[PDB]
Amino acid sequence: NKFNKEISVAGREIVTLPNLNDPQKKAFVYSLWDDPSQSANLLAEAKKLNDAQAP
Amino acid sequence: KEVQNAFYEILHLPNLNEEQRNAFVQSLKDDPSQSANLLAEAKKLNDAQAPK
Repeated sequence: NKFNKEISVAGREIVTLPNLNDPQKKAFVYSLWDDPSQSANLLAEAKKLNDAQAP
Repeated sequence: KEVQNAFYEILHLPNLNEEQRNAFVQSLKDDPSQSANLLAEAKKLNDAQAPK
């Protein structure tokens, strides 16, 4: 339950990061499902990528 | 990649609250064979909870 909640919360944040493109979001989310123990690292990577793609 | 795609689409649905989204993800994990039914249920709930 803990991991499913973690990936649900992290996944929701990832898909709502406004500067990511759809393939980037989908790739992070697929990685989340494949290895939920990486949720914090994937969220952090996604946020950094999002910030580098700011207008 | 059917289960992964359903997970992705569930996470994208804007009008689910956190408890509802978490519950769908848990159900997907518990029985991935039901991905299409769960996604359809989630979509229905999403549309019913559109801001009015």
